[PDB]
Amino acid sequence: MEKQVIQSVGFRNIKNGNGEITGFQFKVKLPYYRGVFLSQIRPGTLFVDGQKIEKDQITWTINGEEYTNQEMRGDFKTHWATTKPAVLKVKMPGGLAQGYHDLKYGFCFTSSYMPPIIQDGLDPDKESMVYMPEFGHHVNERRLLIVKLAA
Amino acid sequence: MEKQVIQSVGFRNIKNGNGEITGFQFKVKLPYYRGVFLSQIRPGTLFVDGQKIEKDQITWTINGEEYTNQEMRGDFKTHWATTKPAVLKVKMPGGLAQGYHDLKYGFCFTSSYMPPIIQDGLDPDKESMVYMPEFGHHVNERRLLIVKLAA
Amino acid sequence: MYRYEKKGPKRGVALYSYSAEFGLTKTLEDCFEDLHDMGAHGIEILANTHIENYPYPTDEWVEKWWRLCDKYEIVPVEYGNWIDSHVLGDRDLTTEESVEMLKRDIRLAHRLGFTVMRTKMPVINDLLEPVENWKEIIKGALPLAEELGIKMCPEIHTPSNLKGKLVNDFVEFIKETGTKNFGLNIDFSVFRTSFAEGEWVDPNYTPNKPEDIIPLLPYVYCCHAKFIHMSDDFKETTIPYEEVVKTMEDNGYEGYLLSEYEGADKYDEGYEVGQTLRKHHILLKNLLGD
Amino acid sequence: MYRYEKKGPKRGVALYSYSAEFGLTKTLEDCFEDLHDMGAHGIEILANTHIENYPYPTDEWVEKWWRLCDKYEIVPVEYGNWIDSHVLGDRDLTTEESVEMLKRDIRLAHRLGFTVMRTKMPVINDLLEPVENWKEIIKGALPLAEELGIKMCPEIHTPSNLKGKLVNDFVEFIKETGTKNFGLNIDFSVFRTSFAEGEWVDPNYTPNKPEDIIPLLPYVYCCHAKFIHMSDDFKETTIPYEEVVKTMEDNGYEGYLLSEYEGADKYDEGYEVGQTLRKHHILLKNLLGD
Ligand SMILES: [Mn+2]
Ligand SMILES: [Mn+2]
Repeated sequence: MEKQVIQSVGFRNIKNGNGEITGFQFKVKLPYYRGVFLSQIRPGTLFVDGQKIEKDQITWTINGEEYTNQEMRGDFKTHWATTKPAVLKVKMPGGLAQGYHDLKYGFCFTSSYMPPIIQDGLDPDKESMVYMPEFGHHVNERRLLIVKLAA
Repeated sequence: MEKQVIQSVGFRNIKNGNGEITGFQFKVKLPYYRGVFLSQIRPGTLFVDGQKIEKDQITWTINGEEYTNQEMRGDFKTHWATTKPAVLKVKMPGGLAQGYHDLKYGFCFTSSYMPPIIQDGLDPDKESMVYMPEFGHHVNERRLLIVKLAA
Repeated sequence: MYRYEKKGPKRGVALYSYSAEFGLTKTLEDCFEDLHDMGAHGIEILANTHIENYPYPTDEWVEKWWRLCDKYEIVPVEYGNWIDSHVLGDRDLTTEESVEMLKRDIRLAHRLGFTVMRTKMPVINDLLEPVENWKEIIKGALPLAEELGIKMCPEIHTPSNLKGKLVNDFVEFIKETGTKNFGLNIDFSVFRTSFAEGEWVDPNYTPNKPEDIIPLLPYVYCCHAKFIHMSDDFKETTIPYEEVVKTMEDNGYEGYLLSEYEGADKYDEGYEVGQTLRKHHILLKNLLGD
Repeated sequence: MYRYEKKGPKRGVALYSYSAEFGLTKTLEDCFEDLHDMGAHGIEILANTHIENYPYPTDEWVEKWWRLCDKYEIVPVEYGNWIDSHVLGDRDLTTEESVEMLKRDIRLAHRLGFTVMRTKMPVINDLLEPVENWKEIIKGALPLAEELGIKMCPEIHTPSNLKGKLVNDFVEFIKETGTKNFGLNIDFSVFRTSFAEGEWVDPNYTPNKPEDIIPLLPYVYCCHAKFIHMSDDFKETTIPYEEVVKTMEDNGYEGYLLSEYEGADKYDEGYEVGQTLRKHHILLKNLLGD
């Protein structure tokens, strides 16, 4: 895969069955030196070209199966491997237009073996005070293209 | 693997059975957009810390099997894949000492579909006049460490 | 089996465009999904690059290949092979050795679903003409190719002109044999009009006009949509793409246009050829309609 | 099965040192061969990183693992697991859920050949003490661990002192139970004397002297050979390595010292941690003799 958290492969609009664009997807690799169970994940907020999209619009597909935030919060047995990027599916009727798009996405995960000061105040949309690169940044960005007909 | 032609993994002294260091090995990836048959390969000259070592001291292990230059020149059926670095085994009694070593190695390969001007004057130890990166450089360098007891 | 049924020219990608990534940061499946993000269905592979354990892939690998094609709606279009009768330094291959190698590649191409081969031969002069026994080689394999529904196509690219000797040699052979299984791949570099200031151009090269392709279209079975530079308006700034595509639409072309990028910057650290290809496919989708 | 029979302390590598490369530019086999270039035999893996389809690898993967161990003369030494009773946001795991998770990791560690587990637990205070039911958790798994010949070891690392409360809590438990299957992993950061000018150091941290390890050596089953900086003379410039290694040699230590590198520069573009580890192993081979 790619070094960046947001992968360039897998970014695309999602269609219906009935042909209507219902949203779009992109992939994120776990930037951690080990995998996590789904209940450790803390999804955050997406910004697409400045437009804010809250986590309740975004599902997570891991190991071929799609999970809501609530489902993930309760599942401590399904494991997310560092080599298997999650697919995030964003509800957004009509999707993204042709051309460039700037993505900013935040998420993090719990590491209960870390010192309590570090654990407390863990926020998917804000960085730790002291950056440890083996945990990655909570917030990550990427400028990517969508292939689509003209507006 | 690695972007460089000379890989960092697989660089080490070679022992005997009787315990004596007979030489050393290192790996090279084919820097070509396609694989080649062994008879297309043109091995060149090695320099280890300035010491010159000619191709008749160096065997090539591809697909788990060890080939001399002469054997390779006649074998147009065994295929060297771009994702399967060759192992070059260098005859050199006592091997390399502990610590850093500077390697410079040259090789190239035939591409008979190229224009005759380009083909003529193809030399494993000298670069083409016009660099085309999809063919790689004939000569490549790397500074690597050997783990060994003190002299 | 996914089939793509659009009438007229269709778009795709040649995996050679990923030559700096393949095996390093992209797997074969990454390339398939990269094509899928673009909505591109047609693919070109290089026999000597993209087939594990080439020349003898396992049944298990072949089934994984077909599963990938169905998973990402990829149509195997063009299979790139070399008939390298100069593979040995000390001698040329006999006609029979060359035919045996070619037939094996036709078999493998058929097994993976391809219908067009981009066949490359050793060249013997500055006109890039193939080895002198090439007709014999091709005639040795044509029955098999006809039986398996494969079309073998040498590639016409700069500096070869669409009205030059090379093209006419191939067209003459096609007319003399009557074969429906040997044809042409036109690489769009033959239409390139714009070059950078101080960029060396072969004095032998003269741009062809788009209409120059019209009399060859009965024999053109696949094309390399070569491109040099995509602007941020998603226009190609060196080749008259609108006019080339409109010419082929209006004159009955039913094959594919497979994006091919060969810029040296593919090998620069940080380059993102997938984005370059997405620009090119914005262009191609708007020109083609799908 | 490759076995490494050197008497006294032996060297190896913890794959955590490759955390910026694993899955990107290094495969598991690349790490095995990287250890082989160093002549290092002992390995530490992270359960949640290096086992495909964790927690339930296939028979086929397990056999590939054993083949790699034999091919590169790798001894599986230490297996890193987490007993994360805080895995759920809304509640703690019960003692029984934690024991079930731990026993599964002991089973998998035994199947892959490991004899030491580096077990990490959620911590509840600034002293980094484990969850309050930890003794119950460990006592739930000790029979299995004793049956399968596995030793479970929490890791002592900065700022925890070898004479502090954490260490004495573990030693007390070992003495009270009499178990031979729970012990300690000493990370060498507890001996670090040199720091950069203006580098923040925890006021609670005080370097231990090498001899401070001597009374704990009956309970130390594996060590993290942590290291900060290797000079071009292949000396470690922050920890008294000669004296630590000589202390453990002279006092009967038979386990491994597994290189662990955690510098932030692992994640810098162009960094080559394999070379850093080779420097460290020049040091370790000269201190140990093999
Ligand atoms: Mn071309
Ligand atoms: Mn440690």
